Amino acid sequence: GITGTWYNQLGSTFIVTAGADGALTGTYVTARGNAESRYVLTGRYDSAPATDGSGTALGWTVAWKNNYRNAHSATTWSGQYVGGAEARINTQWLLTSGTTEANAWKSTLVGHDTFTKVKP
Amino acid sequence: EAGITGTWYNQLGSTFIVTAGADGALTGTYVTARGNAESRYVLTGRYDSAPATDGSGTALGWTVAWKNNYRNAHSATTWSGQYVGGAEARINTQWLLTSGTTEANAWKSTLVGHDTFTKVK
Amino acid sequence: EAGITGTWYNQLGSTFIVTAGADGALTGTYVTARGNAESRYVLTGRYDSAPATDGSGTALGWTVAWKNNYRNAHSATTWSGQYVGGAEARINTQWLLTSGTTEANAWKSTLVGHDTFTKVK
Amino acid sequence: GITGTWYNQLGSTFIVTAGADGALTGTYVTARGNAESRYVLTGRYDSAPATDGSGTALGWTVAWKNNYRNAHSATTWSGQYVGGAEARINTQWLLTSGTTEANAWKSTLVGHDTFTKVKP
Ligand SMILES: C[C@@H]1NC(=O)N[C@@H]1CCCCCC(=O)O
Ligand SMILES: C[C@@H]1NC(=O)N[C@@H]1CCCCCC(=O)O
Ligand SMILES: C[C@@H]1NC(=O)N[C@@H]1CCCCCC(=O)O
Ligand SMILES: C[C@@H]1NC(=O)N[C@@H]1CCCCCC(=O)O
Repeated sequence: GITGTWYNQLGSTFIVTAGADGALTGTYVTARGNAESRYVLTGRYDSAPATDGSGTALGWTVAWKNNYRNAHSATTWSGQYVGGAEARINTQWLLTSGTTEANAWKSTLVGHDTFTKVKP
Repeated sequence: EAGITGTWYNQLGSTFIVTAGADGALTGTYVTARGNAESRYVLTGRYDSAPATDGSGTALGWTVAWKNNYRNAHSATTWSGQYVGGAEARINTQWLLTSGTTEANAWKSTLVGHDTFTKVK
Repeated sequence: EAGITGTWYNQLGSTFIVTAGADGALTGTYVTARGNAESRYVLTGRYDSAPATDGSGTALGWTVAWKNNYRNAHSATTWSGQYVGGAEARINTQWLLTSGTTEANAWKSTLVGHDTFTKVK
Repeated sequence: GITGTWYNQLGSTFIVTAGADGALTGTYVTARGNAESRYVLTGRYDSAPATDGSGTALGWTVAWKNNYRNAHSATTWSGQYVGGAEARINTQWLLTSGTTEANAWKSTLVGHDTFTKVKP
Protein backbone atom coordinates (compact mmCIF):
# COMPACT_ATOMS: atom_id res chain seq x y z
CA GLY A 1 0.00 0.00 0.00
CA ILE A 2 0.97 3.60 0.66
CA THR A 3 2.97 2.78 3.76
CA GLY A 4 6.64 2.45 2.88
CA THR A 5 9.70 4.19 1.47
CA TRP A 6 9.31 6.04 -1.84
CA TYR A 7 11.64 7.88 -4.16
CA ASN A 8 10.93 10.52 -6.78
CA GLN A 9 12.64 11.41 -10.07
CA LEU A 10 14.93 13.89 -8.25
CA GLY A 11 16.26 11.26 -5.84
CA SER A 12 14.27 12.58 -2.87
CA THR A 13 13.18 10.04 -0.22
CA PHE A 14 9.58 9.96 1.13
CA ILE A 15 9.05 7.64 4.15
CA VAL A 16 5.36 7.54 5.03
CA THR A 17 2.92 5.67 7.29
CA ALA A 18 -0.73 5.53 6.24
CA GLY A 19 -2.97 5.37 9.34
CA ALA A 20 -6.24 3.37 9.21
CA ASP A 21 -8.45 6.48 9.34
CA GLY A 22 -6.73 8.60 6.71
CA ALA A 23 -3.60 10.08 8.34
CA LEU A 24 -0.28 10.36 6.53
CA THR A 25 2.76 10.82 8.69
CA GLY A 26 6.46 10.61 7.96
CA THR A 27 9.80 12.00 6.95
CA TYR A 28 11.06 13.66 3.75
CA VAL A 29 14.64 14.01 2.43
CA THR A 30 15.11 16.28 -0.63
CA ALA A 31 17.79 15.83 -3.31
CA ARG A 32 17.42 19.49 -4.38
CA GLY A 33 16.88 22.95 -2.88
CA ASN A 34 17.89 24.81 0.26
CA ALA A 35 17.65 21.81 2.55
CA GLU A 36 19.51 18.95 4.22
CA SER A 37 18.61 15.81 6.18
CA ARG A 38 15.09 14.85 7.31
CA TYR A 39 11.97 17.02 7.47
CA VAL A 40 8.65 16.24 9.16
CA LEU A 41 5.65 15.64 6.88
CA THR A 42 1.95 15.26 7.55
CA GLY A 43 -0.97 14.72 5.27
CA ARG A 44 -4.19 12.89 4.55
CA TYR A 45 -5.42 10.22 2.13
CA ASP A 46 -8.71 8.60 1.09
CA SER A 47 -8.91 5.61 3.49
CA ALA A 48 -11.80 4.03 1.52
CA PRO A 49 -11.07 4.55 -2.20
CA ALA A 50 -13.65 3.60 -4.86
CA THR A 51 -13.74 -0.06 -5.99
CA ASP A 52 -13.73 0.69 -9.75
CA GLY A 53 -9.95 0.71 -10.32
CA SER A 54 -9.51 4.42 -9.46
CA GLY A 55 -6.38 5.71 -7.68
CA THR A 56 -6.32 6.82 -4.07
CA ALA A 57 -6.39 10.60 -3.56
CA LEU A 58 -3.88 12.00 -1.09
CA GLY A 59 -1.83 15.05 -0.16
CA TRP A 60 0.92 16.06 2.25
CA THR A 61 2.97 19.02 3.42
CA VAL A 62 6.59 19.66 4.39
CA ALA A 63 7.68 22.91 5.98
CA TRP A 64 11.36 23.17 5.10
CA LYS A 65 12.64 23.79 8.61
CA ASN A 66 14.55 21.26 10.74
CA ASN A 67 17.54 21.40 13.15
CA TYR A 68 20.00 22.16 10.31
CA ARG A 69 18.32 24.68 7.98
CA ASN A 70 15.24 26.86 7.54
CA ALA A 71 14.38 27.79 3.95
CA HIS A 72 11.27 29.74 5.06
CA SER A 73 9.11 27.78 2.63
CA ALA A 74 6.68 24.89 2.49
CA THR A 75 5.67 22.38 -0.20
CA THR A 76 2.31 20.64 -0.63
CA TRP A 77 1.99 17.59 -2.87
CA SER A 78 -1.44 16.60 -4.21
CA GLY A 79 -1.95 13.36 -6.02
CA GLN A 80 -3.10 9.81 -6.14
CA TYR A 81 -1.68 6.45 -5.21
CA VAL A 82 -1.94 3.82 -7.95
CA GLY A 83 -1.43 0.28 -6.64
CA GLY A 84 -0.49 -2.92 -8.46
CA ALA A 85 2.76 -4.59 -9.51
CA GLU A 86 4.71 -1.31 -9.78
CA ALA A 87 2.97 1.05 -7.37
CA ARG A 88 3.19 4.78 -8.01
CA ILE A 89 2.36 8.01 -6.30
CA ASN A 90 1.77 10.63 -9.01
CA THR A 91 1.71 14.18 -7.68
CA GLN A 92 1.68 17.79 -8.61
CA TRP A 93 3.09 20.17 -6.02
CA LEU A 94 3.13 23.79 -4.89
CA LEU A 95 6.13 25.29 -3.12
CA THR A 96 5.38 28.64 -1.42
CA SER A 97 8.22 30.75 0.02
CA GLY A 98 7.61 33.40 2.71
CA THR A 99 7.82 36.77 0.93
CA THR A 100 6.85 40.38 1.44
CA GLU A 101 3.32 41.24 0.28
CA ALA A 102 4.81 43.07 -2.75
CA ASN A 103 6.75 39.94 -3.78
CA ALA A 104 3.80 37.57 -3.33
CA TRP A 105 3.21 37.37 -7.12
CA LYS A 106 6.41 35.28 -7.48
CA SER A 107 6.14 33.33 -4.19
CA THR A 108 4.84 29.96 -5.48
CA LEU A 109 6.52 27.38 -7.69
CA VAL A 110 4.54 24.54 -9.27
CA GLY A 111 5.86 21.17 -10.36
CA HIS A 112 5.22 17.46 -10.52
CA ASP A 113 6.86 14.48 -8.83
CA THR A 114 6.43 10.78 -9.55
CA PHE A 115 7.30 8.43 -6.69
CA THR A 116 8.14 4.74 -6.88
CA LYS A 117 9.39 2.26 -4.29
CA VAL A 118 12.62 1.67 -6.33
CA LYS A 119 15.82 2.97 -4.71
CA PRO A 120 18.00 5.16 -7.05
CA GLU B 1 1.29 30.23 16.41
CA ALA B 2 -1.38 32.02 18.46
CA GLY B 3 -1.35 34.17 15.28
CA ILE B 4 -2.23 31.25 12.95
CA THR B 5 -4.39 29.51 15.62
CA GLY B 6 -8.08 30.39 15.33
CA THR B 7 -11.05 30.49 12.95
CA TRP B 8 -10.72 31.57 9.31
CA TYR B 9 -13.18 31.95 6.41
CA ASN B 10 -12.47 32.12 2.70
CA GLN B 11 -14.18 33.87 -0.21
CA LEU B 12 -16.37 30.78 -0.86
CA GLY B 13 -17.78 30.88 2.67
CA SER B 14 -15.74 27.84 3.75
CA THR B 15 -14.42 27.68 7.32
CA PHE B 16 -11.00 26.57 8.60
CA ILE B 17 -10.42 26.06 12.39
CA VAL B 18 -6.72 25.47 13.12
CA THR B 19 -4.24 25.12 15.92
CA ALA B 20 -0.59 25.89 15.18
CA GLY B 21 1.67 23.74 17.41
CA ALA B 22 5.09 24.81 18.73
CA ASP B 23 6.73 22.03 16.65
CA GLY B 24 5.37 23.40 13.33
CA ALA B 25 2.20 21.26 13.32
CA LEU B 26 -1.13 22.46 11.94
CA THR B 27 -4.21 20.53 13.07
CA GLY B 28 -7.91 21.19 12.91
CA THR B 29 -11.06 21.00 10.96
CA TYR B 30 -12.38 22.31 7.61
CA VAL B 31 -15.94 22.94 6.34
CA THR B 32 -16.28 23.59 2.62
CA ALA B 33 -19.15 25.69 1.27
CA ARG B 34 -18.82 24.00 -2.15
CA GLY B 35 -18.18 20.62 -3.80
CA ASN B 36 -19.06 17.04 -2.99
CA ALA B 37 -18.88 17.41 0.79
CA GLU B 38 -20.76 18.15 4.00
CA SER B 39 -19.98 18.61 7.72
CA ARG B 40 -16.41 18.86 9.18
CA TYR B 41 -13.28 17.24 7.71
CA VAL B 42 -9.88 16.63 9.35
CA LEU B 43 -7.04 18.88 8.27
CA THR B 44 -3.34 18.42 8.90
CA GLY B 45 -0.39 20.56 7.80
CA ARG B 46 2.93 22.17 8.67
CA TYR B 47 4.13 25.75 8.98
CA ASP B 48 7.47 27.51 9.37
CA SER B 49 7.67 27.85 13.17
CA ALA B 50 10.65 30.25 13.02
CA PRO B 51 9.86 32.64 10.14
CA ALA B 52 11.95 35.60 9.01
CA THR B 53 11.28 38.69 11.16
CA ASP B 54 11.67 40.87 8.08
CA GLY B 55 8.01 41.46 7.15
CA SER B 56 7.99 38.27 5.07
CA GLY B 57 4.94 36.05 5.41
CA THR B 58 4.99 32.67 7.17
CA ALA B 59 5.03 29.72 4.76
CA LEU B 60 2.56 26.93 5.44
CA GLY B 61 0.44 24.24 3.88
CA TRP B 62 -2.28 21.79 4.85
CA THR B 63 -4.29 18.98 3.34
CA VAL B 64 -7.87 17.77 3.62
CA ALA B 65 -8.97 14.36 2.31
CA TRP B 66 -12.66 14.76 1.55
CA LYS B 67 -13.75 11.73 3.57
CA ASN B 68 -15.51 11.95 6.92
CA ASN B 69 -18.22 9.89 8.69
CA TYR B 70 -20.88 11.30 6.32
CA ARG B 71 -19.43 11.52 2.84
CA ASN B 72 -16.52 10.42 0.68
CA ALA B 73 -15.71 12.40 -2.50
CA HIS B 74 -12.60 10.29 -3.28
CA SER B 75 -10.53 13.46 -3.49
CA ALA B 76 -8.11 15.61 -1.52
CA THR B 77 -7.06 19.24 -1.53
CA THR B 78 -3.71 20.71 -0.52
CA TRP B 79 -3.37 24.44 0.18
CA SER B 80 0.04 26.04 -0.07
CA GLY B 81 0.46 29.61 1.12
CA GLN B 82 1.62 32.17 3.58
CA TYR B 83 0.22 33.68 6.72
CA VAL B 84 0.42 37.46 6.90
CA GLY B 85 -0.08 38.69 10.46
CA GLY B 86 -1.21 41.96 12.01
CA ALA B 87 -4.59 43.57 12.66
CA GLU B 88 -6.09 42.27 9.38
CA ALA B 89 -4.53 38.79 9.37
CA ARG B 90 -4.69 36.81 6.12
CA ILE B 91 -3.68 33.39 4.80
CA ASN B 92 -3.13 33.63 1.03
CA THR B 93 -3.12 30.29 -0.74
CA GLN B 94 -2.97 28.41 -3.96
CA TRP B 95 -4.47 24.93 -3.96
CA LEU B 96 -4.58 21.64 -5.81
CA LEU B 97 -7.60 19.36 -5.68
CA THR B 98 -6.89 15.83 -6.92
CA SER B 99 -9.65 13.28 -7.42
CA GLY B 100 -9.02 9.53 -7.54
CA THR B 101 -9.35 8.51 -11.22
CA THR B 102 -8.78 5.55 -13.51
CA GLU B 103 -5.50 5.62 -15.43
CA ALA B 104 -7.33 6.65 -18.61
CA ASN B 105 -8.72 9.72 -16.78
CA ALA B 106 -5.63 10.76 -14.74
CA TRP B 107 -4.87 13.68 -17.10
CA LYS B 108 -8.02 15.46 -15.77
CA SER B 109 -7.61 14.41 -12.11
CA THR B 110 -6.46 17.79 -10.73
CA LEU B 111 -8.08 21.22 -10.29
CA VAL B 112 -6.08 24.32 -9.38
CA GLY B 113 -7.31 27.49 -7.64
CA HIS B 114 -6.62 30.14 -5.03
CA ASP B 115 -8.28 30.89 -1.66
CA THR B 116 -7.87 33.91 0.57
CA PHE B 117 -8.57 33.33 4.26
CA THR B 118 -9.60 36.07 6.69
CA LYS B 119 -9.25 35.51 10.44
CA VAL B 120 -12.42 35.88 12.51
CA LYS B 121 -12.47 37.61 15.91
CA GLU C 1 -14.77 39.92 -29.86
CA ALA C 2 -15.39 43.67 -29.61
CA GLY C 3 -16.05 42.58 -25.98
CA ILE C 4 -12.56 41.09 -25.49
CA THR C 5 -10.90 43.69 -27.80
CA GLY C 6 -9.52 46.67 -25.90
CA THR C 7 -7.23 47.72 -23.04
CA TRP C 8 -7.06 45.82 -19.75
CA TYR C 9 -5.10 46.28 -16.50
CA ASN C 10 -4.41 43.75 -13.77
CA GLN C 11 -3.92 44.04 -10.01
CA LEU C 12 -0.13 44.44 -10.48
CA GLY C 13 -0.59 47.49 -12.71
CA SER C 14 0.34 45.54 -15.86
CA THR C 15 -1.40 46.41 -19.13
CA PHE C 16 -2.80 44.10 -21.83
CA ILE C 17 -3.93 45.55 -25.23
CA VAL C 18 -5.69 42.88 -27.31
CA THR C 19 -7.66 42.37 -30.48
CA ALA C 20 -9.98 39.36 -30.67
CA GLY C 21 -10.24 38.14 -34.29
CA ALA C 22 -13.33 36.54 -35.84
CA ASP C 23 -11.38 33.26 -36.27
CA GLY C 24 -10.64 32.94 -32.52
CA ALA C 25 -7.27 34.74 -32.65
CA LEU C 26 -5.96 36.95 -29.85
CA THR C 27 -3.17 39.37 -30.78
CA GLY C 28 -1.66 42.37 -29.10
CA THR C 29 0.82 43.70 -26.67
CA TYR C 30 1.60 43.31 -22.94
CA VAL C 31 3.43 45.59 -20.46
CA THR C 32 4.30 44.03 -17.12
CA ALA C 33 4.64 46.18 -14.00
CA ARG C 34 6.89 43.54 -12.38
CA GLY C 35 9.72 41.09 -13.15
CA ASN C 36 12.72 41.11 -15.45
CA ALA C 37 11.10 43.14 -18.23
CA GLU C 38 10.49 46.58 -19.70
CA SER C 39 8.52 48.14 -22.58
CA ARG C 40 5.93 46.24 -24.73
CA TYR C 41 5.99 42.49 -25.48
CA VAL C 42 4.11 40.55 -28.19
CA LEU C 43 1.18 38.45 -27.05
CA THR C 44 -0.65 35.76 -28.98
CA GLY C 45 -3.54 33.53 -27.92
CA ARG C 46 -6.86 31.91 -28.79
CA TYR C 47 -10.39 32.26 -27.47
CA ASP C 48 -13.69 30.42 -27.90
CA SER C 49 -15.29 32.44 -30.72
CA ALA C 50 -18.71 30.78 -30.26
CA PRO C 51 -19.21 30.57 -26.47
CA ALA C 52 -22.28 29.25 -24.66
CA THR C 53 -25.02 31.90 -24.42
CA ASP C 54 -25.93 30.59 -20.99
CA GLY C 55 -24.13 33.12 -18.76
CA SER C 56 -20.96 31.02 -18.88
CA GLY C 57 -17.70 32.88 -19.37
CA THR C 58 -15.66 32.75 -22.58
CA ALA C 59 -12.61 30.49 -22.34
CA LEU C 60 -9.33 31.92 -23.58
CA GLY C 61 -5.59 31.89 -23.15
CA TRP C 62 -2.53 33.77 -24.36
CA THR C 63 1.23 33.65 -24.07
CA VAL C 64 4.00 36.22 -23.79
CA ALA C 65 7.67 35.30 -24.28
CA TRP C 66 9.59 37.88 -22.27
CA LYS C 67 11.88 38.89 -25.13
CA ASN C 68 11.56 42.16 -27.03
CA ASN C 69 14.05 44.59 -28.65
CA TYR C 70 15.15 45.81 -25.18
CA ARG C 71 15.33 42.85 -22.84
CA ASN C 72 15.32 39.07 -22.71
CA ALA C 73 14.38 37.32 -19.44
CA HIS C 74 14.60 33.83 -20.99
CA SER C 75 11.09 33.08 -19.77
CA ALA C 76 7.47 32.93 -20.91
CA THR C 77 4.09 33.24 -19.26
CA THR C 78 0.82 31.63 -20.33
CA TRP C 79 -2.50 32.90 -18.95
CA SER C 80 -5.50 30.61 -18.98
CA GLY C 81 -8.89 32.04 -18.10
CA GLN C 82 -12.30 33.27 -18.99
CA TYR C 83 -13.74 36.54 -20.14
CA VAL C 84 -16.85 37.66 -18.29
CA GLY C 85 -18.70 40.37 -20.21
CA GLY C 86 -21.14 43.10 -19.26
CA ALA C 87 -20.79 46.59 -17.79
CA GLU C 88 -17.92 45.57 -15.47
CA ALA C 89 -16.04 43.27 -17.87
CA ARG C 90 -13.35 41.00 -16.38
CA ILE C 91 -10.80 38.44 -17.55
CA ASN C 92 -10.07 36.04 -14.68
CA THR C 93 -6.89 34.02 -15.13
CA GLN C 94 -4.47 31.57 -13.71
CA TRP C 95 -0.95 31.66 -15.13
CA LEU C 96 2.27 29.72 -15.45
CA LEU C 97 5.63 31.44 -15.81
CA THR C 98 8.40 29.11 -17.01
CA SER C 99 12.03 30.20 -17.11
CA GLY C 100 14.65 28.48 -19.26
CA THR C 101 16.81 26.41 -16.87
CA THR C 102 19.56 23.80 -16.89
CA GLU C 103 18.36 20.22 -16.44
CA ALA C 104 19.57 20.24 -12.81
CA ASN C 105 17.33 23.27 -12.11
CA ALA C 106 14.20 22.30 -14.12
CA TRP C 107 12.28 21.32 -10.95
CA LYS C 108 12.16 25.05 -9.99
CA SER C 109 11.57 26.40 -13.53
CA THR C 110 7.87 27.31 -13.13
CA LEU C 111 5.93 29.87 -11.07
CA VAL C 112 2.14 29.77 -10.74
CA GLY C 113 -0.23 32.67 -9.96
CA HIS C 114 -3.51 34.37 -10.76
CA ASP C 115 -4.29 37.73 -12.42
CA THR C 116 -7.59 39.56 -12.64
CA PHE C 117 -7.96 41.94 -15.58
CA THR C 118 -10.33 44.91 -15.63
CA LYS C 119 -11.29 46.51 -18.95
CA VAL C 120 -10.55 50.23 -19.33
CA LYS C 121 -12.97 52.65 -21.00
CA GLY D 1 14.79 22.60 -33.21
CA ILE D 2 11.26 23.32 -32.07
CA THR D 3 9.81 23.20 -35.57
CA GLY D 4 8.38 19.75 -36.25
CA THR D 5 5.84 17.14 -35.20
CA TRP D 6 5.69 16.22 -31.51
CA TYR D 7 3.75 13.71 -29.47
CA ASN D 8 2.92 13.65 -25.77
CA GLN D 9 2.38 10.81 -23.30
CA LEU D 10 -1.37 10.78 -24.10
CA GLY D 11 -0.82 10.25 -27.82
CA SER D 12 -1.74 13.82 -28.76
CA THR D 13 -0.03 15.32 -31.84
CA PHE D 14 1.53 18.84 -31.76
CA ILE D 15 2.64 20.18 -35.19
CA VAL D 16 4.41 23.50 -34.73
CA THR D 17 6.45 26.05 -36.70
CA ALA D 18 8.85 28.28 -34.79
CA GLY D 19 9.18 31.67 -36.55
CA ALA D 20 12.53 33.52 -36.48
CA ASP D 21 11.26 36.28 -34.17
CA GLY D 22 9.52 34.16 -31.54
CA ALA D 23 6.17 33.07 -33.01
CA LEU D 24 4.76 29.59 -32.53
CA THR D 25 2.07 28.53 -34.94
CA GLY D 26 0.48 25.19 -35.68
CA THR D 27 -2.07 22.47 -35.22
CA TYR D 28 -3.00 20.26 -32.25
CA VAL D 29 -4.77 16.87 -32.20
CA THR D 30 -5.80 15.53 -28.75
CA ALA D 31 -6.02 11.85 -27.78
CA ARG D 32 -8.32 12.69 -24.85
CA GLY D 33 -11.22 15.00 -23.95
CA ASN D 34 -14.23 16.50 -25.69
CA ALA D 35 -12.50 17.01 -29.02
CA GLU D 36 -11.81 15.58 -32.47
CA SER D 37 -9.52 16.37 -35.41
CA ARG D 38 -7.25 19.43 -35.66
CA TYR D 39 -7.32 22.62 -33.60
CA VAL D 40 -5.47 25.89 -34.25
CA LEU D 41 -2.66 26.79 -31.84
CA THR D 42 -0.59 29.92 -31.37
CA GLY D 43 2.13 30.79 -28.96
CA ARG D 44 5.53 32.34 -28.36
CA TYR D 45 9.05 31.15 -27.54
CA ASP D 46 12.41 32.65 -26.55
CA SER D 47 14.07 33.18 -29.97
CA ALA D 48 17.49 33.87 -28.37
CA PRO D 49 17.90 31.44 -25.45
CA ALA D 50 20.89 31.70 -23.07
CA THR D 51 24.15 30.02 -24.16
CA ASP D 52 24.78 28.20 -20.85
CA GLY D 53 22.92 24.95 -21.62
CA SER D 54 19.52 26.23 -20.41
CA GLY D 55 16.26 25.16 -22.10
CA THR D 56 14.19 27.42 -24.30
CA ALA D 57 11.12 28.93 -22.62
CA LEU D 58 7.88 28.75 -24.57
CA GLY D 59 4.10 28.60 -24.30
CA TRP D 60 1.06 28.09 -26.50
CA THR D 61 -2.73 28.05 -26.46
CA VAL D 62 -5.48 25.96 -28.04
CA ALA D 63 -9.12 26.99 -27.85
CA TRP D 64 -11.01 23.72 -28.22
CA LYS D 65 -13.32 24.83 -31.01
CA ASN D 66 -13.07 23.71 -34.65
CA ASN D 67 -15.56 22.74 -37.41
CA TYR D 68 -16.55 19.51 -35.59
CA ARG D 69 -16.85 20.33 -31.88
CA ASN D 70 -16.76 23.17 -29.35
CA ALA D 71 -15.86 22.17 -25.79
CA HIS D 72 -16.07 25.80 -24.58
CA SER D 73 -12.59 25.55 -23.07
CA ALA D 74 -8.99 26.47 -23.74
CA THR D 75 -5.62 25.02 -22.70
CA THR D 76 -2.32 26.86 -22.23
CA TRP D 77 0.94 24.94 -22.05
CA SER D 78 3.99 26.58 -20.45
CA GLY D 79 7.37 24.99 -20.65
CA GLN D 80 10.80 24.71 -22.11
CA TYR D 81 12.35 23.07 -25.12
CA VAL D 82 15.44 20.96 -24.35
CA GLY D 83 17.50 20.18 -27.46
CA GLY D 84 20.07 17.46 -28.10
CA ALA D 85 19.96 13.84 -29.24
CA GLU D 86 16.45 13.19 -27.88
CA ALA D 87 14.76 16.59 -27.90
CA ARG D 88 11.95 17.24 -25.45
CA ILE D 89 9.32 19.82 -24.74
CA ASN D 90 8.47 19.61 -21.02
CA THR D 91 5.31 21.48 -20.10
CA GLN D 92 2.82 22.12 -17.40
CA TRP D 93 -0.63 23.17 -18.57
CA LEU D 94 -3.84 24.88 -17.48
CA LEU D 95 -7.19 23.97 -19.01
CA THR D 96 -9.95 26.52 -18.26
CA SER D 97 -13.58 25.75 -19.14
CA GLY D 98 -16.19 28.51 -19.58
CA THR D 99 -18.35 28.42 -16.44
CA THR D 100 -20.82 30.58 -14.55
CA GLU D 101 -19.21 32.96 -12.04
CA ALA D 102 -20.45 30.72 -9.18
CA ASN D 103 -18.73 27.68 -10.72
CA ALA D 104 -15.45 29.49 -11.40
CA TRP D 105 -13.74 27.82 -8.39
CA LYS D 106 -13.71 24.47 -10.29
CA SER D 107 -13.11 25.88 -13.80
CA THR D 108 -9.38 25.15 -14.22
CA LEU D 109 -7.55 21.83 -14.46
CA VAL D 110 -3.76 21.63 -14.15
CA GLY D 111 -1.50 18.96 -15.56
CA HIS D 112 1.79 18.22 -17.25
CA ASP D 113 2.69 16.94 -20.71
CA THR D 114 6.03 15.73 -22.03
CA PHE D 115 6.47 15.88 -25.81
CA THR D 116 8.96 13.98 -27.94
CA LYS D 117 9.38 13.65 -31.70
CA VAL D 118 8.76 9.84 -31.48
CA LYS D 119 5.51 8.63 -33.07
CA PRO D 120 3.40 6.33 -30.77
C1 LIG E 1 9.01 19.84 -4.48
C2 LIG E 1 10.37 19.36 -5.02
N1 LIG E 1 10.40 17.90 -4.96
C3 LIG E 1 11.27 17.47 -4.15
O1 LIG E 1 11.52 16.18 -3.94
N2 LIG E 1 11.93 18.45 -3.54
C4 LIG E 1 11.60 19.74 -4.18
C5 LIG E 1 11.33 20.73 -3.05
C6 LIG E 1 12.63 21.18 -2.37
C7 LIG E 1 12.42 22.50 -1.64
C8 LIG E 1 13.54 22.80 -0.63
C9 LIG E 1 13.25 24.10 0.12
C10 LIG E 1 13.55 25.36 -0.68
O2 LIG E 1 14.55 25.40 -1.43
O3 LIG E 1 12.80 26.35 -0.55
C1 LIG F 1 -10.37 24.03 -2.54
C2 LIG F 1 -11.73 24.74 -2.62
N1 LIG F 1 -11.84 25.73 -1.56
C3 LIG F 1 -12.69 25.37 -0.69
O1 LIG F 1 -13.02 26.05 0.39
N2 LIG F 1 -13.25 24.21 -0.97
C4 LIG F 1 -12.95 23.85 -2.34
C5 LIG F 1 -12.70 22.33 -2.35
C6 LIG F 1 -13.99 21.53 -2.12
C7 LIG F 1 -13.85 20.10 -2.62
C8 LIG F 1 -14.90 19.18 -2.00
C9 LIG F 1 -14.74 17.72 -2.45
C10 LIG F 1 -14.91 17.52 -3.94
O2 LIG F 1 -15.84 18.10 -4.53
O3 LIG F 1 -14.07 16.80 -4.54
C1 LIG G 1 2.46 36.75 -14.80
C2 LIG G 1 2.66 37.99 -13.91
N1 LIG G 1 1.60 38.96 -14.16
C3 LIG G 1 2.06 39.98 -14.75
O1 LIG G 1 1.36 41.04 -15.11
N2 LIG G 1 3.35 39.91 -14.98
C4 LIG G 1 3.92 38.81 -14.22
C5 LIG G 1 4.97 38.14 -15.12
C6 LIG G 1 6.21 39.03 -15.32
C7 LIG G 1 7.41 38.20 -15.75
C8 LIG G 1 8.50 39.07 -16.39
C9 LIG G 1 9.70 38.25 -16.89
C10 LIG G 1 10.42 37.50 -15.79
O2 LIG G 1 10.66 38.09 -14.72
O3 LIG G 1 10.73 36.31 -16.00
C1 LIG H 1 -4.05 19.29 -21.86
C2 LIG H 1 -4.23 17.79 -22.14
N1 LIG H 1 -3.13 17.35 -22.99
C3 LIG H 1 -3.53 16.98 -24.14
O1 LIG H 1 -2.72 16.50 -25.08
N2 LIG H 1 -4.84 17.10 -24.28
C4 LIG H 1 -5.46 17.41 -22.99
C5 LIG H 1 -6.45 18.55 -23.23
C6 LIG H 1 -7.72 18.04 -23.93
C7 LIG H 1 -8.87 19.02 -23.71
C8 LIG H 1 -10.03 18.78 -24.69
C9 LIG H 1 -11.13 19.82 -24.47
C10 LIG H 1 -12.02 19.54 -23.26
O2 LIG H 1 -12.34 18.36 -22.99
O3 LIG H 1 -12.43 20.51 -22.59
